[PDB]
Amino acid sequence: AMSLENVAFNVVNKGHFDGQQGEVPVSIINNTVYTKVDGVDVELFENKTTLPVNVAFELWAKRNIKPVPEVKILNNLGVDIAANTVIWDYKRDAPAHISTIGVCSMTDIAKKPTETICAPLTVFFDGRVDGQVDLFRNARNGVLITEGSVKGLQPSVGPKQASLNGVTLIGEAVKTQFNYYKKVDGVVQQLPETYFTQSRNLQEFKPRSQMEIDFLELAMDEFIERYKLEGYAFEHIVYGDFSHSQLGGLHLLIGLAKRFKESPFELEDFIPMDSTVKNYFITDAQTGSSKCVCSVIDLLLDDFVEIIKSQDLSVVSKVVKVTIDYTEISFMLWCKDGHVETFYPKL
Amino acid sequence: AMSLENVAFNVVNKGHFDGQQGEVPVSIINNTVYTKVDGVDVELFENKTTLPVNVAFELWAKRNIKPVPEVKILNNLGVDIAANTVIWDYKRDAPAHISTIGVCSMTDIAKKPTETICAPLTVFFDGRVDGQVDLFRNARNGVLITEGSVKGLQPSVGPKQASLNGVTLIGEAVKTQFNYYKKVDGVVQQLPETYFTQSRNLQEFKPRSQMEIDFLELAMDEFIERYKLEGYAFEHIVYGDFSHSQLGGLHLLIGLAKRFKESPFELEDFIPMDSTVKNYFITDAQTGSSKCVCSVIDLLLDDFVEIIKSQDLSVVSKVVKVTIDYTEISFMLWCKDGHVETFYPKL
Amino acid sequence: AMSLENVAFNVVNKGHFDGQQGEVPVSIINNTVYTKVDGVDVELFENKTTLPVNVAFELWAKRNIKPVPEVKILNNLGVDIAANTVIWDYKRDAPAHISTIGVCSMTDIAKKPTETICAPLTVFFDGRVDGQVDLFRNARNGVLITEGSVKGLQPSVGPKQASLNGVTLIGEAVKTQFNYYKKVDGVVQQLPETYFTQSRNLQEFKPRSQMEIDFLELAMDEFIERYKLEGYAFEHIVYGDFSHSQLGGLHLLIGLAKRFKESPFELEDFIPMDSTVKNYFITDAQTGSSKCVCSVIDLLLDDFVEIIKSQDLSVVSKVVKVTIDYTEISFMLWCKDGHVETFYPKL
Amino acid sequence: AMSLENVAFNVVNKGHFDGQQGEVPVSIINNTVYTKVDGVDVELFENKTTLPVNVAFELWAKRNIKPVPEVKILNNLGVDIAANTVIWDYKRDAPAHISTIGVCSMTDIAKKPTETICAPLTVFFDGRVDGQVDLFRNARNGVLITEGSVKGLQPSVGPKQASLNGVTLIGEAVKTQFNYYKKVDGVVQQLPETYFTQSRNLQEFKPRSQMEIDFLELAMDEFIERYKLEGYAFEHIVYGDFSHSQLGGLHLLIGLAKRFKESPFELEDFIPMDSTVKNYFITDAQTGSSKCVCSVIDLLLDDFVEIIKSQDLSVVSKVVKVTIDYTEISFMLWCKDGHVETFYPKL
Amino acid sequence: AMSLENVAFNVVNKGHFDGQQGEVPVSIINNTVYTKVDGVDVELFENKTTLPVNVAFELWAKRNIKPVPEVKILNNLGVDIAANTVIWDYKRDAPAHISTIGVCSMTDIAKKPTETICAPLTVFFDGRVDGQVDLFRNARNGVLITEGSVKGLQPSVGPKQASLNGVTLIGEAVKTQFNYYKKVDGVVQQLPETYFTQSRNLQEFKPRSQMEIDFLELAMDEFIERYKLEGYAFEHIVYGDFSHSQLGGLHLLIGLAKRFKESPFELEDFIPMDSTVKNYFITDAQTGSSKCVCSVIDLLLDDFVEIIKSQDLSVVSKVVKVTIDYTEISFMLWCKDGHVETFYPKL
Repeated sequence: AMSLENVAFNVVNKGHFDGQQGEVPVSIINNTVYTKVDGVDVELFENKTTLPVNVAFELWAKRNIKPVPEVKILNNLGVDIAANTVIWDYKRDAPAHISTIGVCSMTDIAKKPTETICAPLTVFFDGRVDGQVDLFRNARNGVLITEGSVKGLQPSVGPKQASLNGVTLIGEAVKTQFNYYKKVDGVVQQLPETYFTQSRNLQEFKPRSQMEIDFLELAMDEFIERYKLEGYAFEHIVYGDFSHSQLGGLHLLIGLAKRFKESPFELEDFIPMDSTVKNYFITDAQTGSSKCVCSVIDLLLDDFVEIIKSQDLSVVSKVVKVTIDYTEISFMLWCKDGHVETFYPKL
Repeated sequence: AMSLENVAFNVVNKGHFDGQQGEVPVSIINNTVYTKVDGVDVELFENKTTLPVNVAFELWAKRNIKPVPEVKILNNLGVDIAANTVIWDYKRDAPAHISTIGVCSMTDIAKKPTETICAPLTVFFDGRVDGQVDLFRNARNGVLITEGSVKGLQPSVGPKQASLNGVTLIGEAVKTQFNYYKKVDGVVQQLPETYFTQSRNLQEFKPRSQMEIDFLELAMDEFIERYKLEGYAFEHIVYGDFSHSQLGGLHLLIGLAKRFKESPFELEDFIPMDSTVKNYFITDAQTGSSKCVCSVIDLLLDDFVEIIKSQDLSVVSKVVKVTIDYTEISFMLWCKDGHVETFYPKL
Repeated sequence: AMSLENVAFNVVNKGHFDGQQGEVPVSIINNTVYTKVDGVDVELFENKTTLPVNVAFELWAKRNIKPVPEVKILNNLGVDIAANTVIWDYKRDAPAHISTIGVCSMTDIAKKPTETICAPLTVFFDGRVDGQVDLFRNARNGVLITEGSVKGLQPSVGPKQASLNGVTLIGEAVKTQFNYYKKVDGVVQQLPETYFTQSRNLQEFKPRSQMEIDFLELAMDEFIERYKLEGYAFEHIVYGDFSHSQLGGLHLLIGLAKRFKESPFELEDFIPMDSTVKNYFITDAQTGSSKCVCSVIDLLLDDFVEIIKSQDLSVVSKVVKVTIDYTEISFMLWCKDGHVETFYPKL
Repeated sequence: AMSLENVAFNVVNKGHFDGQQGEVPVSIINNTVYTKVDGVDVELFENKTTLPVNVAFELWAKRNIKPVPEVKILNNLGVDIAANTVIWDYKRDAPAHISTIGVCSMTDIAKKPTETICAPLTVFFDGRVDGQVDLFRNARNGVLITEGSVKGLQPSVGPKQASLNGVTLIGEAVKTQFNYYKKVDGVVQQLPETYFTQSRNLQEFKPRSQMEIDFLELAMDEFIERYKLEGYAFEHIVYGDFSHSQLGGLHLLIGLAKRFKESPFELEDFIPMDSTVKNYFITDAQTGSSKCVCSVIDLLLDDFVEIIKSQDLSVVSKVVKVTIDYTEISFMLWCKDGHVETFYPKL
Repeated sequence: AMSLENVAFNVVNKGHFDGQQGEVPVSIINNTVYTKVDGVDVELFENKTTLPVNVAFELWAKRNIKPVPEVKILNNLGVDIAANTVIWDYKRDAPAHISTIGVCSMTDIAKKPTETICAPLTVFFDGRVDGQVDLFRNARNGVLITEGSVKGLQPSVGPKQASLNGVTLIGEAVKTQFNYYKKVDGVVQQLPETYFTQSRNLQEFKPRSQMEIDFLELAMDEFIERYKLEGYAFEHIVYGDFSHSQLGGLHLLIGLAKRFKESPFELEDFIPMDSTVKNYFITDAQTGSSKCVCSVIDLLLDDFVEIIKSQDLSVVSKVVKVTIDYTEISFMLWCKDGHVETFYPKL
């Protein structure tokens, strides 16, 4: 039987819900869950979601603590709901999906993914859990992830990294590379060929290729000449211009990291969530240059160089469609006199 | 096995906690408890107390639903806590006592009344529950109530009425008259002789003696002459004076009912709780006469007549101590030329 | 000197702030003020305003408890603020004015009415308080009320009733009729000749003239013939039409009381506030006839008859402006073939 | 056409209110504004102010995003309100002024600065906006800032730095130095000659002169001898004494940074707001030396040296008035035997 | 005398309550205390406790600002309440004890420690306050701390560090080493011989012995070969195993700091409170190794090697009881073939 006190007992004894028996005193005040330890109140959970505090507490205690795809990947694949698990969104401090299957009586729309209400929805299946591969095989719309290969389905190799308790990492002791499968209306889809965002963070940016190491260590002109990027506007697209009141270019995360190690500045993440492309209110503290909305994507610099070289520079103004993170991303390309003026992700 | 969902299931199915097994979905939002009935949220409880909402909900679901002494009686007896039950205060919309014994893990200071922490406290025992008379016999400080007589203890006959689910009544199908026993520091006390307030309500006042029937039906002068109350200031201290801006007298509830029948007015209960003496902000809508602090006691008119006749009229000013509801009530008496000027309960 | 605990002590001991010394323990949880009486929490005040809970509690404890003009009268006279007092609006359950003078440190814009910030504001002065008449004489914009006459100023006789602790009444033991004075930009104004709303309530409606007694007792036709109202659409304006799905007429409170005494119905006061003209969502429970916006004014039936008999009765459609409660009220008049079609207050 | 949904649309698409057309779904729960992005709720704004959540959200979305004077400068100049803009106070996380002009219908006291209610207030005008210089010329009380020079008024050169989106910076790509003008009762004032606070923070302290570089790098005695500050108590005033339980001196921010480089410590900003002089509860983690109220000012070390050399050493104890940030700052000076004992800003 | 406004005045002018006279305007909105400074609201306190906001604000303003034992020491010693002071728990952001003596009228159970209600409780006495040593001498259950020696009682030397305004430090300018005394039921106890935890922090870890310096600087194998720790499983117990999905060992804080220097990781403090043994949800960002519950204790490395060498290495499995911080800590010891398998604090 599911009880708030049992959930709190599991949290205080194991850090998350593990299906153990036991109760613990609980107080609920002002969107916060408290438990009494030695006659003194200790906070267990602060509700940051729009759900009721007890419902959110139960959903958070039942979050998946194995490595899972970043919620941006699930969004791009159209996942509506997860089967028998909770994907916690650590960017929003909330559950990734509004409804559940077989998790919480206050949010379940079904107990099993095989029920009728779930058929039109794209269900997330985890092949690491026994029986979920067969559930996906019988399901109408859904997305499957496995560590290895499943019989009779062609895998799509996903990102190297995954999310584990809200920290994104490429696994060494754990497998974070999954094979992705998708079915729409009963027919197994063939996922497109895509680039993947590196999901790196600005403050602890770490290079993942020799080219990124050079970009961080070298100066502008040396890097531009070493990789033959003379006609590709890297000094504006990637390095960023800080000479005018309006900030120029600066659409790759690695350029932001370069500037940050050079001189710190602050990003206003005015839509805090997980996306392939993020928009920031960027103020440069050294110069005062600023831009209200600056679209930033964190690609591997090698991949972005490949994309920028694979473009036709004869056009003046066009929209480039790049498949990144299993989704189509629109880039505006401006070329003049055989060289590009800007190349930024569209809004 | 104690759980919020189980408490809510008991409330939904039986109206109060009965110790049945089962669970229902619960939502807690803004000091309110909701449950899902056929996909929509139905409010079960609104926390009016200073306790956390879930704690207050559990305490309210476990209130005693048998006839119990009014909380004013328990207060006058010095009851600190009830043994293995919750006395709900329906005037404050809150539990009558701040701690419990063997009721709620968030508010219990002990599981049994025999614990050491309970020894200095005056515990309330209910002789209608098996084993409580022996618990009282072994207890150090406590108050016992029984339907009948217990061997070796002299009863104190209590009020005729009791409280049942928040409505005060003199029982016909149920017994509402109790025998009261009290122990202080291990020695059985002798409760004093007292009058009891009638706990009547202004809006639905009903007479309970022939004299009260006469008081309601007759006019002033004929009632005064029929009971020889000529020298006892009844026309001021009972009927009320409405000729000046400051309201005069009007200290008996029956006088309030008399005035209310002919002309309704406004009572502001600025300290809403249960007391032998109540203080009201009274404004008379017919005349505009008003008084900020009008102390009101609801005695049987016969008892008040007995009290007023048993007074010494030779004094000019003195404080009269009357035992009402097992407590000492101070009355201010003003006598002039051998007749009463005022007789009102002190503050 | 001013403290929340002292305010609570005054409320507990006197029902309102009286400037007595003493403190009492206070708790503030969820827009509610609690005090501890015998180890138990008793609610003193629930904040229904948009102010902070402690500020609202202090303002409510310092409300005027003498008879005062109704809030609608002060609004029509342009009163912005009261001098050294709080006018509590019992319709809104909030202070009538947003700033104070010499009342609350969290709300005062000045300590005295004579300061410069108060000069452009219309201040309310109470001649029953010593010195306020001279303050008004020196003030630039203000409104003065007195019981009697002041030297050198021509009174405007106000309504018969006033408000005392939130109950409207014509005073007998206390004087509720005031003389009104108004100064604009330093020059004493001449208040217009006006009608006054009776401020009566629907459920407990009392006639104030023989004509209203006849209206309540007689049937329609006898009343119409007795007062020669044959060409004045009293069938529609006053009595109300309940034959169509859309409710007809019914713009006088006495008509609503007439309908209510025989068949109760539902009023939705969707703008709960004090005004000369009230708008209600009327649903007639007997017939189902309903109207979303039904403007209602509570005039004395004699005065409304006088108004309706002073109309031209020849033009087809016009707006007639009547001075009621010191303000101009627009009525739409429809006349056809020399008789009134409808006559309702404009929105 | 002002609307909460339109404000949220502007925030979602541009990070601030820009006047674009569009709507997004909005939820308001518990002083937080949420919008729905792809079926999940994303928090846009958390209300930290005393205003209603929607009002605060609208005011925050309409904050000035160009460089503006720091809030303390405006406070020292007596600015009551800004004309047609919102100055956001990022220290308090709230609007800098309580009323607006032509910004929000819930907080506006006027639509244009030329209205009568604004005349007694000191309005803030921004010369970078067309028409505001003329508005200031016509205004009775106001403060004007311009990038350049206005015809017929003598500028007062302001601080080098300004605030831009809540980060203080000396602008390179944008101009952050303003000319200040002030009118009182219609007459153009002559602003005093003042020092300016450097508005630096502890963690990222940077020198702004060769003397500060020496102070950060040199040892105590080396610096004292190099700049001949032998009789000026720098070892107590600036460096700070950490030998007793009560912390000694340490009234300049550069000294705090000097100590912080060696051993970090705790600053408790118990009045979090912007002011020329800040009071901190300082506990030194290395030694345990602490002081409850440590007044700190961030002057350029050169300017403070000039101030302390400009003093008269013969007096024993006097109050020194220094004009800093357009306001008078009282310093307490103690001298003994012709040398300074202590020199701290008064409380 | 005790007022919320006076408490706020003391906080504004002194940073804490000092018993100065004065009042300041206060607003209370949503568990936050605001004061008005120059017409704008500045937040003074945000309530993080389960108490009412004003009660918590008063308790926080009256916290002890002198060095005090860490609340874990008081908990292990059984302290129920402090005498005439408030111990603030900065881990919980709440008062360390639920009741007070002579502090706050809303939370006091007595005014003096000598009253009867306090007799069965273990009261905390501070010998640095005059009269408290005598109060402890007369008390029945209590704990005493003094800087020096008291006549006729054998001291127990406490930890080197204490807490000062929420920061733990070994005092140089102030004494943080206390002598501890304890009485149970009137008889002076003899405290056991104990180890003490170092209370150090992960991110700013500092070695406090030559052995810890070597542990931080050396490599694993070099350190093990020194100090002769070959048969004591330090590789697992102290350094931590990061090769499997489940994190191995890592039960000493110094090992956490060692790993953190080379590669930062995530600690989830799911029970945030002060304790001798802490449980963390640790996920290693470099490898992905993680463990839901990691018992961590911050002992001096010398003390820990002494404990582990003091063990009987012939048993296969047993529970070792170590007295740390005046409490018994159970360690599970696993040994095979005469060498340790693992040695972790029991959970």
